[PDB]
Amino acid sequence: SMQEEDTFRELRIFLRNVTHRLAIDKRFRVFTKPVDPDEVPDYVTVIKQPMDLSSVISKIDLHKYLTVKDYLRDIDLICSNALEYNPDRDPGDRLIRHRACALRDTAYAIIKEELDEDFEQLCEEIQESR
Ligand SMILES: CC(=O)c1csc(NC(=O)[C@H]2CNCCN2CCC2CCC(F)(F)CC2)n1
Repeated sequence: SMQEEDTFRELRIFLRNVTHRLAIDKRFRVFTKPVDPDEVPDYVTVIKQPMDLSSVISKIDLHKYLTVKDYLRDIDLICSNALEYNPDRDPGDRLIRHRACALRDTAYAIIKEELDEDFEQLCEEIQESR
């Protein structure tokens, strides 16, 4: 309905705002764009399902997220991909893992602080009725 398309538009506006706040944070620059095979050859062969914040923004604009949980699944994938690709004790690996955990925790804390829980439930219920 018109009331339902209004709800999904508000969700997209909200998810764009959260994603932008993540993307301008200097800690998360490694997560803002896809990994260049020129510069990281092993990546596209260790990580079967790439994800980054530019790809999240494109999915929002393609109406691919109908619930906050669907969005957080791709945030969780950015983080779990980073932990999986950087398992070593090397300080470079520990640094990326630290930032990956901070990206995940920051997204969750923004949602917990600023999203109404009745709003997420409305999104769920509209979606389960389709
Ligand atoms: C998207 C993703 O998960 C990803 C992309 S490259 C990668 N990690 C690396 O290539 C690790 C591998 N082991 C050796 C050290 N490397 C670089 C660490 C160094 C940390 C600071 C920095 F600013 F990030 C530059 C990179 N991970």
